[PDB]
Amino acid sequence: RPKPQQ
Amino acid sequence: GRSDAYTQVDNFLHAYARGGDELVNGHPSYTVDQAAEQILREQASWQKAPGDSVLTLSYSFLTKPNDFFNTPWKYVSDIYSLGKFSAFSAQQQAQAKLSLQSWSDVTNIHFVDAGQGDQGDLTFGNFSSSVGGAAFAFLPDVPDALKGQSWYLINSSYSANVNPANGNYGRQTLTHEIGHTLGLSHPGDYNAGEGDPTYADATYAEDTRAYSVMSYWEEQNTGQDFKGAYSSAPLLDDIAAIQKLYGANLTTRTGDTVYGFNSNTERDFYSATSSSSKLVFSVWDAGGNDTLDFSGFSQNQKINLNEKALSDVGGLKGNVSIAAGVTVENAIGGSGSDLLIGNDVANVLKGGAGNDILYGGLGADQLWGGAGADTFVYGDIAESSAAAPDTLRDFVSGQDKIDLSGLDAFVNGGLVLQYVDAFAGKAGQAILSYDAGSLAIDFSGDAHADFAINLIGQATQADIVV
Ligand SMILES: [Ca+2]
Ligand SMILES: [Ca+2]
Ligand SMILES: [Ca+2]
Ligand SMILES: [Ca+2]
Ligand SMILES: [Ca+2]
Ligand SMILES: [Ca+2]
Ligand SMILES: [Ca+2]
Ligand SMILES: [Ca+2]
Ligand SMILES: [Zn+2]
Repeated sequence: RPKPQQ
Repeated sequence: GRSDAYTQVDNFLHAYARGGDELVNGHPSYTVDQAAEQILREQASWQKAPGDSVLTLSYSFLTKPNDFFNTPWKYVSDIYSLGKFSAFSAQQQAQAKLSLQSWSDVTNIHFVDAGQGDQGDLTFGNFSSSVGGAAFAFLPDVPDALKGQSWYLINSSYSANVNPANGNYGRQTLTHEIGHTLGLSHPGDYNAGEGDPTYADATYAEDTRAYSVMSYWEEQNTGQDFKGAYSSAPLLDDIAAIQKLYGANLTTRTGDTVYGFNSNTERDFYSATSSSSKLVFSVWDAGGNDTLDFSGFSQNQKINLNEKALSDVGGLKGNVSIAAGVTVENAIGGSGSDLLIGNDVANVLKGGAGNDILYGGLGADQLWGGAGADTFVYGDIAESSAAAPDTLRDFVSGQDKIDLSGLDAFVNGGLVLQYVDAFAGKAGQAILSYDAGSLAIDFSGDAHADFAINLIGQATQADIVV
């Protein structure tokens, strides 16, 4: 539901 | 024909070109505004309640797990256990504030310190069990129980978030995650932990870490090179995106501001401290007489003072830019052989040591070559009018050069200069004078000067290249 980072 | 000195100017004026009707890396090329729109595709933002046009957001650093940390699956799908909770360390909190400051610098947001706890509109915390990514945040369109939350991975396998600092990945991640909480998305439909995303899955070409901190993809994809460094602050496309949401901050650095060496910004990412400094920044500046000072570098540099333009600074490629709507007046090169391109207003250009090529552009410019054989290039007559001409402040005869090879009268017109003491009404006639000196040319042939250059130190016919 969130937005991860590489 | 057009000289190499002119060619270098023309090539760097069109360097890192964006927009245009052709595919770049198998993607459509976007303007800064188009890129900004795509970044804002979710239409997520904080609503201004206390007052319009200016937003106030509090921030705090969690000391204990919140309701989301305890049971993520109660709120979100595909996230289960986040592992060990740990509060933001002293270093983490100070670097978060700088990331926060870099956002409030460029847009109309005031960040208020809510201290240690769960008080803030934005909250920060560490987790140990990865969900496919190095960190995660929620966009401000989520329910209140998740709004403003950013989380950062720390464990024995991943340490990038432990010690954030100027130019490292830990700092960028903070700026990146806060970007999410403010309403920004990745410039493309990709997410860590979901399949195999590459730069090939981007929506547009300029989706790299040269244009946006929200990007996953390295700057090399669009021809830039930061030599291992990461942008600490919002880049060109980030600034345009966030200003669409909360406006441009026109109270920021309104006085005379120096960027690079001898900086008065009080911003680590805008400042150079040694000849080895790796600079990556996009200049947001509200007003005043401003200078890009890269005098402490020895590498061959290319500096562009036009807005939206990217520059090659301190051994890096496309690492310095100027935000849309920003006017920077002055540029100082280093000891290497530099290329200095001015903009539409009056510019002070200083080449320093080495063989420099200076291009004032439109307006009456103050051009300093410094030591070495320097070239002062002109592509248009309007760039140095007879009424408001350029001044070459340190011209040395037999070393420096006045370049007029790029002028339309020479390339296509086929005009040959006739050096005279008085205009008789002939195209190409030129009066070269000395006391301080001046070069005045009548290109049209109406016996009146339409092009002029003021000189400090005399020039001869041999110093003028056609
Ligand atoms: Ca300023
Ligand atoms: Ca300015
Ligand atoms: Ca200019
Ligand atoms: Ca130089
Ligand atoms: Ca020089
Ligand atoms: Ca010189
Ligand atoms: Ca000019
Ligand atoms: Ca004339
Ligand atoms: Zn992200």
